[PDB]
Amino acid sequence: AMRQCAIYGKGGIGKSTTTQNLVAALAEMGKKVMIVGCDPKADSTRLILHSKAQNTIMEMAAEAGTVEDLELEDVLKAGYGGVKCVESGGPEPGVGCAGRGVITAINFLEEEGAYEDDLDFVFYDVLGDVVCGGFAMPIRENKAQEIYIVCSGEMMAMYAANNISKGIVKYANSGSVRLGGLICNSRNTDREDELIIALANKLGTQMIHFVPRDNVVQRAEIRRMTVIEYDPKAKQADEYRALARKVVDNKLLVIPNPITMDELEELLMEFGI
Amino acid sequence: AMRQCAIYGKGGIGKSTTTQNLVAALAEMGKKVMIVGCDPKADSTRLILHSKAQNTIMEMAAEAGTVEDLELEDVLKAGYGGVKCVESGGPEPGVGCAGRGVITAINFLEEEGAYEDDLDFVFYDVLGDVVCGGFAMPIRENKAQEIYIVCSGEMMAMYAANNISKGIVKYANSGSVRLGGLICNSRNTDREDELIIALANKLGTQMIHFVPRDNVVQRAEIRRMTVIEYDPKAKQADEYRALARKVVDNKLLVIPNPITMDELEELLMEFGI
Ligand SMILES: Nc1ncnc2c1ncn2[C@@H]1O[C@H](COP(=O)(O)OP(=O)(O)O)[C@@H](O)[C@H]1O
Ligand SMILES: Nc1ncnc2c1ncn2[C@@H]1O[C@H](COP(=O)(O)OP(=O)(O)O)[C@@H](O)[C@H]1O
Ligand SMILES: [Mg+2]
Ligand SMILES: [Mg+2]
Repeated sequence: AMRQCAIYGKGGIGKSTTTQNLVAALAEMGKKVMIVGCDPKADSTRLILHSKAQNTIMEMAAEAGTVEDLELEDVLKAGYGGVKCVESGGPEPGVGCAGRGVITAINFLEEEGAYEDDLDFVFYDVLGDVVCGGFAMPIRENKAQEIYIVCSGEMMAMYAANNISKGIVKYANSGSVRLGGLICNSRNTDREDELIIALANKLGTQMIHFVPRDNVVQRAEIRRMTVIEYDPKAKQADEYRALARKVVDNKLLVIPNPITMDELEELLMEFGI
Repeated sequence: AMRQCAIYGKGGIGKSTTTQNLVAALAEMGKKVMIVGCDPKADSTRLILHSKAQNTIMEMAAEAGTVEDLELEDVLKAGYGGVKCVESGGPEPGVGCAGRGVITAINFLEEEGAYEDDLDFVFYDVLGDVVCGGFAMPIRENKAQEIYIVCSGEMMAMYAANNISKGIVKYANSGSVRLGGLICNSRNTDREDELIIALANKLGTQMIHFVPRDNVVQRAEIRRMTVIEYDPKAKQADEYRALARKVVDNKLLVIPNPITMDELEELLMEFGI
């Protein structure tokens, strides 16, 4: 068995930093993990690979001829803790549909046998500002059974969480895609933990972890590393280890209850944000 | 003559607050303005209308039958300073293409004669996290000659500015869409103004204004108002008046020079952000 898991959220909220650090903690635990980057920014694997980024399936298929000319062993790259890494890529701005590379990438990985019996987790790191095209494919096509949404007390971040939840509800008649939790990536504001707990309760899920704001993240990323690898003794490393443990142990996977904009504003007003 | 102008930027960066306050300052000056909301969040006109939001063209067309059953005089709504307001709307998450309502809305406004000779400015408030579908239409179809990008010292915000600039370059062989400036919406960090000035220079444009972070914005928006209307004596009101004056006077409209990710990282490292 392998758990297929997707991290969604608005741009800049912390998806890639949280995913790579969570996955490094899982690898440190002994888990076998693959990360699939599903964001056109295409830097979702750089901290595992010690790299600038990673060349994308779209780019390598263009140089090889067709995606069928690619070999899986040439595409997947392994970094810290044996974590396997791939990036979808996407068309240039103003060309096509920004999510089209996600569809190509996931289908290629499935056909070529990337989902080996020994994997324990797959994490898709998915752009969440719009829920359409290839960005909706992990939900629409039943690729990620467990959705975790990174958010913060920011109204735009909560709105994105609600919109992703609406997408999960829309496709709940087939497949098994469920909301697994909210991850609060702190903005260092008062009552932010209480706010995200309250939002999670309204949606029917949980806050699985509150990740503090900590400059050690910037120091590790300047060096192209997760905090887990950069400073295994850091307080923040223990935070990502706590998140990883709770993901491993989580059994709450729900069809969420999306809320109104009125309810979002009321949450913001209540907790004096 | 009327100047057609579009405000782009990543989600949550300040597009709608900046646009509505800029436009209120223009109206206070004596200009006739229309705002066209091109973001599925659909709250781009609420501060002009004193409202929760505004019902969208997509919603009103569905209740009327077809978009052709709608009358322009039923759709456009006027608020503070006579500013005219409309919202595109868009499909629900997981359905279709998130930008499809923008195409319907702009075509409807053009066919029904909304671009009256007496207008001085039209501002489109456009989602900028992806540059595709209806979100690319103002650029691809030559609807907004002057693009202003709201950004901040945040790396994701600068990346979005670069991606929008790539979209402008892609379509520069026809039409007349140009980059008019960057607007820095402050995160209250050191050297942020210098950073955005440097980014603008690399792209070939300018920082047209540095908007400070100021809690009066939240106090005005709780009351469904621009700062211009809520407290005309506020320091922040004068900031939006300065931005409006510089937009009126701006003559620099360029085909930008998009930069590499290496150059973005170097900018961030230089200014110690
Ligand atoms: N807990 C944290 N503490 C400090 N900085 C953080 C934290 N989480 C994210 N960041 C920083 O925030 C920025 C955006 O994070 P990233 O994971 O790239 O966002 P996304 O993938 O959602 O666009 C990065 O510079 C990252 O280093
Ligand atoms: N200069 C500012 N000072 C204080 N708060 C601001 C400022 N600009 C924007 N905000 C707040 O930031 C949040 C997001 O702004 P908004 O214009 O809705 O972003 P967007 O339209 O780009 O998604 C809102 O709560 C808004 O009140
Ligand atoms: Mg990312
Ligand atoms: Mg907005």
